[PDB]
Amino acid sequence: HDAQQAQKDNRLYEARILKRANPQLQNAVHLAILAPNAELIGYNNQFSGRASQYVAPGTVSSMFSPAAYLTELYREARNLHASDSVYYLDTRRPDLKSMALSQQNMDIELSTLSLSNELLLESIKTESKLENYTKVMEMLSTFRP
Amino acid sequence: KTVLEKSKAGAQSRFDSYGKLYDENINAGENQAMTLRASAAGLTTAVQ
Amino acid sequence: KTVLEKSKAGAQSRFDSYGKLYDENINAGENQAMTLRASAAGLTTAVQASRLAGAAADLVPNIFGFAGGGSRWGAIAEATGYVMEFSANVMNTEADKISQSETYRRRRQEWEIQRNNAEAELKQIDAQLKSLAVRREAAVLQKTS
Amino acid sequence: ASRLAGAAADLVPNIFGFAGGGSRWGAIAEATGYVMEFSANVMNTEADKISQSETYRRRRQEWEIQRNNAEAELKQIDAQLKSLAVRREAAVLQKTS
Amino acid sequence: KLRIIHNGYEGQKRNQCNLMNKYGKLGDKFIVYTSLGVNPNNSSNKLMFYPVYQYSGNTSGLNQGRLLFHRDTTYPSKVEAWIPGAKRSLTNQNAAIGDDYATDSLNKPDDLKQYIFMTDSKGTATDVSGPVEINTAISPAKVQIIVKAGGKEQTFTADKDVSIQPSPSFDEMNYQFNALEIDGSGLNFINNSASIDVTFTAFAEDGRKLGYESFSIPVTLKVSTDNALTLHHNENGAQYMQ
Amino acid sequence: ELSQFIGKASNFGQQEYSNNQLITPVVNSSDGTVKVYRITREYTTNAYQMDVELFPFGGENYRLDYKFKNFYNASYLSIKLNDKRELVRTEGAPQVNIEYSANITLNTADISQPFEIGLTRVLPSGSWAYAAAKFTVEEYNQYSFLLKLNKAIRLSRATELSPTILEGIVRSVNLQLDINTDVLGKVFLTKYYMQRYAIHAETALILCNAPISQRSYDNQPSQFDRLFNTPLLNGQYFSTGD
Amino acid sequence: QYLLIDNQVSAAIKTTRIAEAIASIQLYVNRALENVEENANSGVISRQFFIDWDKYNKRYSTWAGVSQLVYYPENYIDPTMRIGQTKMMDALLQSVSQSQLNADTVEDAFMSYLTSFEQVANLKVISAYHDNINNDQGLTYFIGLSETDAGEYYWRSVDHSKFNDGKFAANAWSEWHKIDCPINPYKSTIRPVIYKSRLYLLWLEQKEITKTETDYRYELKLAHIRYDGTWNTPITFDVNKKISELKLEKNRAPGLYCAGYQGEDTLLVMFYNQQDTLDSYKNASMQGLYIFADMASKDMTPEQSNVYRDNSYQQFDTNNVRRVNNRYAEDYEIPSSVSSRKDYGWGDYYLSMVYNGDIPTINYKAASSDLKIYISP
Amino acid sequence: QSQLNADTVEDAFMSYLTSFEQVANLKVISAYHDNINNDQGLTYFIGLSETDAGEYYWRSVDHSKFNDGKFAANAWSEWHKIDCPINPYKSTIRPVI
Amino acid sequence: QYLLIDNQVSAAIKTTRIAEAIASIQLYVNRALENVEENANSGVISRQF
Amino acid sequence: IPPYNLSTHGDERWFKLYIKHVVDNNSHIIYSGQLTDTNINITLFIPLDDVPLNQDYHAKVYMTFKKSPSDGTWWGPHFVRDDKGIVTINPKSILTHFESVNVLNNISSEPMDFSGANSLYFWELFYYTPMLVAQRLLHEQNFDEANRWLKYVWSPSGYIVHGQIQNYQWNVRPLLEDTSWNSDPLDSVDPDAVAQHDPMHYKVSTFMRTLDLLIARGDHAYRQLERDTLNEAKMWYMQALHLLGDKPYLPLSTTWSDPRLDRAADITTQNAHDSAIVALRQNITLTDLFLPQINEVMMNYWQTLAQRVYNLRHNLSIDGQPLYLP
Amino acid sequence: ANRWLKYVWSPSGYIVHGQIQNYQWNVRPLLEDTSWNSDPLDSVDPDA
Repeated sequence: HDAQQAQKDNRLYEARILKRANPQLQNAVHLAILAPNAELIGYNNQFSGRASQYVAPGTVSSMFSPAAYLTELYREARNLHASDSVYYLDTRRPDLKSMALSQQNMDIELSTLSLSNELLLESIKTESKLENYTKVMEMLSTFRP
Repeated sequence: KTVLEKSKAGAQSRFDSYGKLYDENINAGENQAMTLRASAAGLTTAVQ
Repeated sequence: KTVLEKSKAGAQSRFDSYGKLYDENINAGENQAMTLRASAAGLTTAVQASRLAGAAADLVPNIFGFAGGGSRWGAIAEATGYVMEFSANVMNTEADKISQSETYRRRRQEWEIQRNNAEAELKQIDAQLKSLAVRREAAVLQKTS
Repeated sequence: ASRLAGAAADLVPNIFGFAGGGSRWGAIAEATGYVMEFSANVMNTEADKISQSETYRRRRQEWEIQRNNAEAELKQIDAQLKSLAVRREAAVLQKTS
Repeated sequence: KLRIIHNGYEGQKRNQCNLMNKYGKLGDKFIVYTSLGVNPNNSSNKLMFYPVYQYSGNTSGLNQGRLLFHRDTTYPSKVEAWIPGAKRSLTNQNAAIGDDYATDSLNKPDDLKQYIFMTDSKGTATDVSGPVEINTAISPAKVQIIVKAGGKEQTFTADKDVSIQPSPSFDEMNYQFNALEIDGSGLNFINNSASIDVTFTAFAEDGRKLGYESFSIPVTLKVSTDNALTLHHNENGAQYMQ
Repeated sequence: ELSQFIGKASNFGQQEYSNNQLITPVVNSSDGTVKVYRITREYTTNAYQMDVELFPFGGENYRLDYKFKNFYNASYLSIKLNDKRELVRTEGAPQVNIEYSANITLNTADISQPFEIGLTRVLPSGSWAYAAAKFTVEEYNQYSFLLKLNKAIRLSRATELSPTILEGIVRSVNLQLDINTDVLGKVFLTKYYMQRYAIHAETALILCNAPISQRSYDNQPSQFDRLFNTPLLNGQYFSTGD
Repeated sequence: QYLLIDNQVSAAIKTTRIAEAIASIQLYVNRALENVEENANSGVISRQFFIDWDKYNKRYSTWAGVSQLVYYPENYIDPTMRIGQTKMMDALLQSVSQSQLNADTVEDAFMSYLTSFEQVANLKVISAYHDNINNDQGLTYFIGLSETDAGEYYWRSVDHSKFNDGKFAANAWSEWHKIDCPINPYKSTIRPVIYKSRLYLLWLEQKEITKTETDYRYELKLAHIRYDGTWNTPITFDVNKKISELKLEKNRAPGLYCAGYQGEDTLLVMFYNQQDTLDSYKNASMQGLYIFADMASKDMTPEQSNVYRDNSYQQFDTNNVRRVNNRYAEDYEIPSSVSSRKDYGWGDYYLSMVYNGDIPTINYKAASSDLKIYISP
Repeated sequence: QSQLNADTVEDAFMSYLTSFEQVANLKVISAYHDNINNDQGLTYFIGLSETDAGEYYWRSVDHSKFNDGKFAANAWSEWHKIDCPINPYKSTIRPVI
Repeated sequence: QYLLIDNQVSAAIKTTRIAEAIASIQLYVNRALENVEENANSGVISRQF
Repeated sequence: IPPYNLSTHGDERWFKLYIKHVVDNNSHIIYSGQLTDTNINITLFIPLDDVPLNQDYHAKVYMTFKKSPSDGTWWGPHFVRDDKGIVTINPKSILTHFESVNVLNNISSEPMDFSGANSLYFWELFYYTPMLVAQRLLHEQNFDEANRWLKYVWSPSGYIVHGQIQNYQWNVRPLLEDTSWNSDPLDSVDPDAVAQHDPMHYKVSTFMRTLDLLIARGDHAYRQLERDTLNEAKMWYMQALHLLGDKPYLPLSTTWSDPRLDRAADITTQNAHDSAIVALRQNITLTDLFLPQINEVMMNYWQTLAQRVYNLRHNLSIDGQPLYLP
Repeated sequence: ANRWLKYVWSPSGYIVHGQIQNYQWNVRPLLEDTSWNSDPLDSVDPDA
């Protein structure tokens, strides 16, 4: 329980610094919100200037972005099955560990089906030890069974 | 033809919504409200 | 074309107004009114406890000395009578609660019908604008002739 | 406040002499019971008030819609009058022809 | 009880006062700049620096002295205070968020009591002027209460009237006076009321006014010679207040 | 608009390519002068396989950064300049979405003219994966840079043509990146053709005898790729050559 | 299901790569949580992230909502109503809920609120009980009174574990609650107690009876909280003999000692002749009774009385000070038995396990400096 | 009502639970068997809520539903309220048929 | 937010000189009262008007 | 409390005050806190019992800190109450751990505590009560009263008492003083609990309500569509803009590297993150962390006002339609 | 609605005092599968 309290306290500490440091409140001015620099400086020294890097919703880099959501889901979900299991997340979808949290992955839409073919096609190329996807298609053309 | 088809869809929506309401008639809430009024009236003999 | 556009606007206004009402089903005021009726009904158990305590206390002798007693022999019966009268009022209170809630439900259903009627009008009108545009082209060709 | 005051008065012995007492032992319970019953009547009154106010609000909303429907009709009609004026001009040209 | 506060007026005055409180002592002397403009050709923004110069000595030895300043942006930058008269410059490499300072390489007040240009080359290009020398030291001999009481006037001074040596703190001082004997006779009672007006006021060692606070103590005079009000009920049914 | 004209830049001392334009203020140690570096990138082969970036340090030294978008089991990576000089060599296969870098030196002779950095992932089988980008590195006296920027901004503002179009016009007209009346003549024709034929400016440039562009921008393919590589034919990428 | 991506979907349907990865994982997680897929890691499943799967973590929009809530609660706070608002606030909200708002409507509603505020603000604390053995553990319950003749009683409580800096946190405190019970105690002879993990109030009332000469009869009333917040009727216990036995003065109330006792599942009630100081109660004869969960009532014998006294008199009210009674215990509070497991696990290969065993009896020895626990598991 | 939020439901539950407790804890006072023999027919019971002047309740069990040493759940009726002013001395009360 | 007469307003929008003067001053006053424009007189703003 | 000096106080800023020899002879905590760069003025109520447990002094108060966490003989104030009820400090006391110690002999009372037992009621009386009322008035369009009711909590133009402006904008004492009113808001998902913990949020909430009021007044006047109500609308929108002030500047490029999911998700980075937070709390790979986000509600207010002003400048309706026929 | 059904049954089981328990039915008699009638065919009643 103390370990859980430590996380709650850590979140309160971090959130207070990030909240008070917000330029929005400081631009309003009249709010008279103190963002003491001793705590902000310490924080930025440990997080490489991060407290000042506020971003607009919609960027992949936001802590509330779907990339942040994906990161949290992957971090916890990947541990649901043993690493040597048929149901291990990285066994089923190794491209997940590979994929980057890029802004372009977030904004550009593409056929869901093409992603599906990409996965199957790469998996087949790999298992069949073929050079490329056109060798996979050449192979499939005579694969009578 | 397209204009008439949209008209048809409009009428179909109305038809189905009123049909549904007509067929349901009384819902559960309505029955409970009426049940309560009845139970209260029924206390006359106990009161006497 | 202008006439149809004004018609479209009429339908659009109706659509949006009924849309808004449909979504804003229960207003805060409406919610409070329903809440109050439920709260009043909830006093039943407290009322019964007070009436019982009253009646029991009333069975206790009140007069002491060279004459005495004076207890109320009918105290339980009277309290029993009051509880039933209260219960009748409660049943009506709950019935109004339920009826009022359903009244709003049915109202919302009417709004949905009206919303859908407006939506249909927008679609019919858009279709009319397109047939008009075609008619216009024909007039242009007739000018060309 | 009145019910509590009543109950207090009623707990005091009323009969004196060679016999006495006569206080109401149930006085507190009765006062509490009456306050709660009154409260129920108040909650219902307040709820009716609220419902009535909201009813008027909703009424106004319907009126606004009907106002707007009439507005659309006025605009369509003015547009129709312009359409007709054009048609009339064409009829005049046909007469000229 | 008289209370003196040096936190400062909302604005650059607050910023300057915070620097004095964090980097100095009650007995210190400072150069306070009063006019902080925005340089029209060098500023990228509407922000500005809020400098104070602290001299070495005056109860706080320093090597020469320090140019204290407050900056609102948060990215690190080098802050340069350049002076066109003096042909001098003080700097702070990778200056801190908020309060930081440049070390004065030579304490030569003539070079400080003049226009200063401050910038970090990114923004906050500030025009700094109107320097005034401020002595924050205060003797209890200048902490006074002035009592006005109708035809009478009395004054009291913390030096003789305060029993507990006032704190040497800068942010706040509290002066607790012994009961002062105020001559109430002389009060001008009008409509059976008079008031003793007490103003709390003080000065700095350099003559700077520290401001004031005014209190008023009303006195109601009981008039024992006025007849009691009564209620009469006339036999003709007429009721009145006498 | 700021980004389209000057690249991305931040107060953290960080620069990033806008479209394919990187601009930095290189400060010359011991001189204090500034040489503005403008590096333009175009992909010549297989842009979809990898990101390639070049950052000056000055003195013909550059940071070459790269990231691979896909995986081939290379026994080694070899990066070459104009397919002759190996700039970077490392053993083992690079990993996907991992950023790698090396410090390289380019000759002034290469810097001064467009050059290609090719990256080949060589498999133990002897086969390989390959992609490449063309870079041109321009250097300006900071004053020349600011003057050219000023012209570009005012011209774009007057005409609403994108800086990428305007650059294409200038390169089409002259070997040096200057603005003159022939350039303005083409700016007119470019706009005129857009208005007269209801076409995109890139098309209008071709009608002004411009080359097809290999430069990507925003979230768009290069003109070259939109035209020749929207789908790939049987997975095969179309590129130029002999 | 295996690849967490379809292949039977129309080419006309588009997505983003981040979105696909998210959707994929959400399906993955659901299959593991539902045990569709064999041998998932129960350790990981038991983590809070997955506990809050169904609510908050399962969907992006609810996830973002809760995370943002912590950073920007102002986007979620609605002054109209809040969690934990007082009843006075409910009354105010309702009072200004109509459309006809102007200064008169509002000012009257405000003054109505303020009237209630004063009634609460001036409640007088009459008595209290601490639901623990030790002063720093558990929580203290208090009884207060509205200033009217035949007035109303209220109660509130404070959590001692929230005393964190020589001071209670605001969170430590509960709000005042009304007691809907006909309580008319004599000389404030009243105590809250916790018994059977429930709030009970006990009080003594005085009745004047003519014998003429009048004299007084004393009765003990008990009442308790119901699950819906209402109160039950009082139960009357005839303690007149106990009060009579105590040599009380004409203007006194017996001190009322009352506390729950885990041992013997009972409420211990004792009455006493109040002394100036606690030392005088060391050998006082207490007149008590036991109250049981079913309202049975038994006289307490002198032997029992003396024992409870010896272990509790240190907490008895005196003529100079009120005290808060703690839970009665001799020395240690030890469970009588244990049926609730704290933990468990499977044996090798999941073929067998130790499960649903128990500790049906716990006995103990407590001699000076000698604590022994006897377990019959 | 349609506005069922979490709080409403939990309060509705506690109302249910309060009534549950009142019935669950009823004391049995007396009983009568409506037959000649214990083996046939059914037994009626009278119980009491533990409140001041509390309510009396009744229920019964069917002996023909007793099988293999146990009464079937079906054997028992629910408690029913006795709606009258009952006030016996020392619980001297019996149901009779 | 200085001259208190806008410059981004379309030519299609018309007013009178008195009306503009009123609007200008009202904006001025708001800024002084709200302390947008610092070092406003401590008197004046404390007057009944 | 004297200002922190690592060389005299230790690496950590931790310190506590303790009270001893009152009621019992145990050392009890009376105040906990951190050592700041400036000194700290702490006011305590020091209780006294009926009979002193020590003749030389009736109460002991002392302070301990990281470098010197222990108590000792004659350390700290040793208070003495004379028979007139005047309290002083025994000269044998070692006061080197204090900046200053003084007895407030004229203080028999203290300011109402908004963090205490009755904080619930005081917070409703001064903050929630008027915010609720103001919200209701705005919904019903009584703009003038809604203003009055927000002013009771906050006034950007301040407050006038006896014809003089007082030096504050917040009229709610605990907001003005930043008084925390929680212990742990993360026990449940409750926006209010968070604000109770950090009062800053209530200040922001009040501000948002003020903006809502001004925009709504603006829209009302706007919708009337007369030359001068449009001018009035502009006026109201400008006030909302004065309150928001400058729209924030955001960077063209952040330190974000579009890191691989496996790295972003590596709990090692999260552990390192959490470790750094603890070190910060204690005064003792992270470039792949996700960045804090701008409150989008404010972005929506900035955007709303920009659109409203735009429509006025371009002679458009509230819906952006021309007010001028073609 | 989800919460209230889970009090009866959960396909993902339940975490009780921090540990996943070996059951899906949270209703003791369903988990036990204890009969609660003697003969439902004496009437027309799905509950029976």
